[PDB]
Amino acid sequence: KKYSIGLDIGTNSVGWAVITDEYKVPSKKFKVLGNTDRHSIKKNLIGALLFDSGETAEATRLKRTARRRYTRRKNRICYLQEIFSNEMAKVDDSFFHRLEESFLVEEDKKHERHPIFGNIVDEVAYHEKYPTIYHLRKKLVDSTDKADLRLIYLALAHMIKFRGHFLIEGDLNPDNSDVDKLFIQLVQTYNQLFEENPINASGVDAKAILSARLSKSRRLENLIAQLPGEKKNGLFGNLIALSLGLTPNFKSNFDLAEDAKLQLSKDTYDDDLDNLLAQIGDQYADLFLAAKNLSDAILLSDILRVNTEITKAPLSASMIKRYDEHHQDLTLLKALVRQQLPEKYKEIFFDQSKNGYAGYIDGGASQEEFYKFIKPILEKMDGTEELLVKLNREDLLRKQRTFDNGSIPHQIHLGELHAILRRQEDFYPFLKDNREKIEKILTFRIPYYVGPLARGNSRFAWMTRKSEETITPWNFEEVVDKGASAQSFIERMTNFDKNLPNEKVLPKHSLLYEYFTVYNELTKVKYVTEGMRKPAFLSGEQKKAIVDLLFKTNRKVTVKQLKEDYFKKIECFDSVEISGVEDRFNASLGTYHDLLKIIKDKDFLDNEENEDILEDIVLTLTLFEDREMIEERLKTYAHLFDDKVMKQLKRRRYTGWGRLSRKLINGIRDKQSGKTILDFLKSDGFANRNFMQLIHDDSLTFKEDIQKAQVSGQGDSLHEHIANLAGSPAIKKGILQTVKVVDELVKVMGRHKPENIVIEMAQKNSRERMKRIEEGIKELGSQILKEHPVENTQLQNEKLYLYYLQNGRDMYVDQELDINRLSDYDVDHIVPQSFLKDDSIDNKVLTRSDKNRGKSDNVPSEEVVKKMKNYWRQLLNAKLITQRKFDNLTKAERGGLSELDKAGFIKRQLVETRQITKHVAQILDSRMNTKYDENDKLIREVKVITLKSKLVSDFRKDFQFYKVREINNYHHAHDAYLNAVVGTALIKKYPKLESEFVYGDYKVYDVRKMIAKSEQEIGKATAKYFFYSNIMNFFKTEITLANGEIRKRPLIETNGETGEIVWDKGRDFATVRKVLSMPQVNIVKKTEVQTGGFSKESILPKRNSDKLIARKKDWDPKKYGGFDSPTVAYSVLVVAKVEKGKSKKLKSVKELLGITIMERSSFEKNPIDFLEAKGYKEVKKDLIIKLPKYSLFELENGRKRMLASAGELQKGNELALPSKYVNFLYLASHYEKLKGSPEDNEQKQLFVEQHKHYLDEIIEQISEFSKRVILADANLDKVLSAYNKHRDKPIREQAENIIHLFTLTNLGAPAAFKYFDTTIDRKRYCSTKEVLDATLIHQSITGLYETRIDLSQ
DNA sequence: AAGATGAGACAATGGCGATTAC
RNA sequence: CUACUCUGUUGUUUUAGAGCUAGAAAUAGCAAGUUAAAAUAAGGCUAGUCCGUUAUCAACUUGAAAAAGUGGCACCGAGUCGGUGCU
DNA sequence: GTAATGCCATTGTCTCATCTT
Repeated sequence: KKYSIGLDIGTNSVGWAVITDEYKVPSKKFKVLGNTDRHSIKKNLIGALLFDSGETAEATRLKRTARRRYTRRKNRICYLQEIFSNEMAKVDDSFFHRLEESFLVEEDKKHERHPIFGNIVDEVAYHEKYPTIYHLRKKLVDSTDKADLRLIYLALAHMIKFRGHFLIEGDLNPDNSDVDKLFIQLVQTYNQLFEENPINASGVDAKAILSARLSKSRRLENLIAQLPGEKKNGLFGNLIALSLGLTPNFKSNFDLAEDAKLQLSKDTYDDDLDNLLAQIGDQYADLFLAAKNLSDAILLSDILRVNTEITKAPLSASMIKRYDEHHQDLTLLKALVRQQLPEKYKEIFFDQSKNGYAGYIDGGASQEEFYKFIKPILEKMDGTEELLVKLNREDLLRKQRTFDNGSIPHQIHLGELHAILRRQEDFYPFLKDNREKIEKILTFRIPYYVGPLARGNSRFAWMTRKSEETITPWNFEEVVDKGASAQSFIERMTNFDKNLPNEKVLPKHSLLYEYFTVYNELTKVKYVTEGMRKPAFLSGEQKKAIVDLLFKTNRKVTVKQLKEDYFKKIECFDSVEISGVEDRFNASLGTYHDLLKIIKDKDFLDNEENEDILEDIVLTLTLFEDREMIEERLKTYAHLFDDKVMKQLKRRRYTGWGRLSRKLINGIRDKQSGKTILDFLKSDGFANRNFMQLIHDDSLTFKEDIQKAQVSGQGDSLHEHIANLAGSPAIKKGILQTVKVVDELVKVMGRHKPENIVIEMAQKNSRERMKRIEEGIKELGSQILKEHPVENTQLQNEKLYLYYLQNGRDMYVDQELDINRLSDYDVDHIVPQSFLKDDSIDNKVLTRSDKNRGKSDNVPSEEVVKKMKNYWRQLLNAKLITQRKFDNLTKAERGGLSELDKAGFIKRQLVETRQITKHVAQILDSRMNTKYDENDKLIREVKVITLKSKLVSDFRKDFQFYKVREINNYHHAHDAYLNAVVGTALIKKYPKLESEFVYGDYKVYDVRKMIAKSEQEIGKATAKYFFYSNIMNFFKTEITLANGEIRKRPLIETNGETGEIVWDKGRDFATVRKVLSMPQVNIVKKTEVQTGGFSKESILPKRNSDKLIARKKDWDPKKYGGFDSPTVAYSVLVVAKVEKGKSKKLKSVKELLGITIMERSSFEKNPIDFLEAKGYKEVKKDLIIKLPKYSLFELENGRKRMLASAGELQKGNELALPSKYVNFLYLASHYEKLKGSPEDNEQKQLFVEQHKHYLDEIIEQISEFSKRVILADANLDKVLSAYNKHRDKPIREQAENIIHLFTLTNLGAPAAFKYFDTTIDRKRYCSTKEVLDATLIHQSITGLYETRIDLSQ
C-alpha cells in the first residue's frame, strides 16, 4: 500500500498527515495497552503534535557568568583576608569570623552581635565618627596617623569588593577620561562619517558646558546654543542628549518607520543599539561608542564633584560632600514641612507605603519615584528654593550607593587603595611586603581569551596550564599558557561558513569582504545613455575605473556624485539613468579608509602583494580587544610601519563576523571558465551575474562545489545534524519532533517507507504605507491629502490605498477617479491570475472598468502603454510604484509576456528560497534513503518534496477550505494533509519538474521546453505542460482570464506522458472536504518535565508561612525570609498513608505531590526516603507514577484534562466544529476584506446573509460543548447573556467576537476573552482531586499508540 | 503636527494568600 | 542565527548603627534615616579562583549509562471515533 | 475545618491623551 506523508513544521506545533493514492486519510485500529477493558481504538492517520517553544541559552549564559562573577569576587575577599590573617589574629581573634556571620540573628550567632569591634560603645563611636564608609576612606587617604587594622581592612575590602568598571585600559589620563578630549573625538568621528556639511566646534568650551552644574535638558540646550548650524533635534544633538542621560529619538534623523529610542542607563541599550545599527549599517557603531565614552566622562565628572585638589581621594571627598548636602537638605525639608504643612508629615517620613522619604530610605521606592512624589509638595510649599533646582538636576537627597556608580572606573579605587597602603606602609610591615599583592587583587582581571580556569571538568573552558598549582592573581602570568590559551580561543570563536564547512569565516570588516560586497552591489547597476535606449550592465573596465576613482577616495558614494564625477568627467555622458540602486551604495570600504587614515600610505593599500598582511591585521584587530595580546600578535609587523601610526593602529578595534569565507569569495574556481566568484563579479562579459545567481545557476561549477561539500561537514548522529542547522532553537526542536514523528509513522505502516514526504515550514504596515503615500505626494506635488484628508486607520482599504497610490488618476484612462464611487470601480491585475497568483499591491491597479486593459489575455496592450508611459514614469520616479510594477506595466511595448517571464513565474511559485527548509529536507532524505547498488549511486526510494505555504493557502482560498486558527488545533494537521494532497498532485502531474521541489540530484530540465508557445493547447507530440504559467490551474474547473473568456479544463486531470489520473475534480474535492470534516484528529501535547529556575527570584521578607524556602541550609525562613513559589518539575501520584494527628490513624491516601525543580535530584536519588521525609508511610513503591506537565487524563462523557501542575489542570478537549460553520465564520469576518473578484465577492456576501442563522447555531455548538466538557457555567451564562445583548450588532462584528468566544473552549490553559465591551475572566481548574479516579492516557508522539491506565485503585 | 510622559490595559500562565461556602 | 568568554552598578534579604520623653500597658509627642557585613538560585564532587536555569524526556521490557526492542488487514460509516468480514 | 473562587512575576510594553515645542 503506497502512501505519502505531509508535514507542517512550526516552532510550537508539528502537523502531520498520511494520505493514500486516492488522497484519502487511512483509519486504522491500534492496540491499547494498560489495565482497562479497552483493548483497541480506531484512529485517523492525521494529527498534530503541540509543544512549548524551545528556549534560547541566553538567560542561562547570563546566570552562569553572574555566578562566576560572584564566586570570583568572594575569592578576592578571601585573598585579602588571607593577606590580613596573621596580623588580624594578633589584633583581633574573631574579626573576620564576626564579619562572615553578620547575617545570622543573635540567637544563632556564636560571637558578639557587633561586627567591627564587638562592643556597642566602640560601634557607636565608629558610626558617629564615620557615618559612611567613604568618611573612613577619605581619612585613611588623608591622615598620616596610625589607624586600626580592622578599619584598614574595611576600606581595602570595600574598594576590592566593588572595584569599578574596566572599560578604560591602562593608566587614567586626560586623553581617555576628560570630557573635552572625548568631545573632540566625538566630533571627529562625526565629521569623518559625513564630511559634507560637517560641524566645526573649535571655539566651544566643552568642559564649561558639559561639566556645569545644571539640569540635563538645560545643559543640552546650552550646548546647542553654542553651535548655530546644528539644532537639538539634529543627529549630533540627539547624540549629546543620549550622552547626557536623556531619551532621544533617532527616528526623524534616519526616517525610520518604527521609533527607535535609546537610553544609556537602561540595561537593554545594547541590543537596542544593535537593532538601530542593523537598520542604518555598522558605520555609525563607533559613533555611538564614542557617545558612550563621552557619557561615562560626563558621569565621572558628575560624581567627581570635589576637584579642588586639596584632598588625595576625589571620590570619597565627593561622597562626603554628598552626605553633608543630603543632611542639610533633609533637615531643611523637615523644618519647612513642619512649618508650612503640619498635616501629611507622617505620609512623608513614617508611612513608607506611598514613596515618601521613609519609602525612599526604608521602602522599595527609587530615586525617580521619590522625586516624582515630592515635586508637587515642594512646588506647593513656600521657601522651597535651593531644593527644586537640586530636584530637577537629579541631585537632591542623593544616596552614596546609586545607579550612577557604574560609570566610576577602577583606576580611582586603585588610586585610593594605593594611597591608603602608602600611608600605613611603615606602620604595618606586611602592607609594605604585600602592597603589589593587594594592588594586584584589585587590578587583576581574568582575560576574555583565557576563560574559566578549569581543570578538565568544564564544558566551556579551554585554557592551558604550564604548571599544576592553584591559579591566583599573582602567579597568573607564569601558570597560564597565554599563547596556547589564545590559540584555543581563536579555534573556538571561529565560526564556519554555512555555504562551505571546514573553512573559517572572514571578519565582517575584512578588506576582501568589503571588496566582495562592494562589487556585489555594483554589479546590479544598469545605465541608459542617449541613443542606445536599452539597459546595459557595467563592464569590467568600468567597474575597475569607478571603484579606483570613486570608492577609494570617499567613504560615501551617492548616485549624484557617481553620475557627475565619473560618467560626465571621464565617459563624457551628459544624461544617465540608474535603476539598480536607490540613493547611495549600502556597501562601503570602511576598513580601507580606516587604514588609509592610520598609516597615511595610499600606494601600500593597493599593492596586491600586501593583501595577506592587511587581512592578518584586520583579523587580529577583530578577534582581540586587549592591548597586550594585540601588541603580541602585531609585533611581527613593527618594522613595516613607522611606529607612530602603529600606536594608532593598536587603538583601533573591530567587532563582528561575516557569513562567507575566503575560499568561497576568491578560492573555488569554475573548471570551464577558470574564474572565481570575485573574478566573475569583476568580469562576466555582457550579462553580469550576482552572487545569489552564481549559487543558483547550475551552468557553472559553483553550485556543484557548494553542494558536494555540504555532506562533508555533517556528522554521524542526528543530534549533530540538528545542531549544525542555521535557525532558532525553537525550530530545531520542531525539526527533531518532525523527524521522530516520521519515524513513528513509518513504524505504524509496517516499516513501509512513504513514496513522498511533503514539507511545509509553517499598525506597522499602515505606518509604512502612510510614509510611502506622504513621500510620493510631497515629491509629486498634488495636494490630494488637503482636499481629502485621511489617517492611517482608513488606509487599510485596498481601493482607497490604490486610489492614493495612483495620484487619484485612472491607470488606463486619462481621467480622475471618483473618490466616493469606488464600489462601481474594479481592481485589475497587471499579470492575470491565470498566469501567476499575485494579489499584492505590487501587481494591482484601480480603474473604472477592466475592459480598458484591451482584448489580449496578456499584460495591457501597447495602445494604452504608449499613452500612459509618461505618467507611469512620473509615478515611478516618485516612488509611488516599484520598478518591477513599472516593468510589468510596460511589457507589451517589448512584445509582451515571454517564455523567460513565464519560466520565472513557475520558478517563483515552485522553488523554496529558505535554506533551512532545504537542510531539513536534506536530513529527512538522508535518514529515509540509505540503500545503494553495486556501484556508488544512492537509490532514492522516498522523495522529499518542499512546498511553499502560498500554494496551500491559495488552494484553501480558491476552493473554500478556509482556515480559522481560533476554533481548535486541527488546522495544523489539516495543513499537513493539504500539503500532502498538493505535493502529490504536483509530483504526479509534472514529474520533469522534480528538480524544483524534490530534494536530490535530478535532471535540470530547462523550463523553455515545457512552456507552450502561442497557445499550443498543451499538445502531446511535444511536451507542453502548460501555456498559462500558473501551476494550480488544473485543480480549477474553469479558468477566468483577464478579458472575461472562461476557459474549460477536463473533468478528470491526467498526466500526459504516463496516462495516470492525477486529479478527479468530483471525487477528490469531496474526499478533501470529507477529510477536513473528520472530528477525530490526533492532537497531542508533548509531556515535559519542567526545568529552569527553582522559584520566583524575589527574596521576600520573613513571614510565618511554610511556603517560604531557605536561601541557605541553616537560614530558617521564619527568621530570615527567602524564596517562595517554586516551579513543579513534575507531579508524582503516590499511594501511601499519613498520620491524622488525633491518633496514629494511617489513613490510606492517594494524591499528587509536586516535586519542585530544587527537590528533583533528591527525590530521584532515593524516592522512598524523600517521601518518608515528607510524612508519607508505607508507600506503595510499585504504584508511584511520574506525571510530567501536560499529562493527559480522561474523565466522564469524553471530558479531558491535562496536568498543569500538582494542584491545577488545563482543558484537554478539542472542539470539532463542522466545516460549514468554519467557512461561515471566515466569510462573515472577512466581509469587507474578501480580496476577490466582484461577482465572487457578491456570492460570498449573499451566502453569509442567507446563512446568518449559523451565528446562533455556532453559539449553540459552543454552549453544548461547554456544558459537556468545560464546566464553566458562570462564564457560559455571561457569554450567552452578552450574545443576546449584542444580537442587534452587524453580522461581521458578531462573527469577529465569536472568534474571541472560542478561547473559552480552546485546548490548554484557560484564558480571558472579550465579547464586545464585556470581558470574561478565566475560570481555572485549581483542584487535582478528580484526576485521581480518572483514566490516565500515555501517548506516543503521534498519539496513535496509547496506554490507558484506570487510576481507580 | 510631532515628540515625550503618564496611565490603563495587554502580554501569560501558575503559585500564594485571602476569601467564601458547605 | 545561534553559541561563548571577561567585567560592573543597582536591587532584595537578615544583622549592626543604643532611639529619647511620658503611660500598668495600649497608644501618643519628637529625634534619626544616606552606610556597612554576608548571601544572591538550595547546593554538587570532580575540590576547580570548576559546575548548577539551554538542549533532551509518553508507556512497557533489557541495561549504571549512550541505546536497542514491543502494537494485524479490508469494507460501511463519522461528534473527538463506532460497527462488520477475514486473520 | 476543608475545598473551591485577585495580585504578583526580570515591574515589560503598547496605545491614547495631554502638554510643549
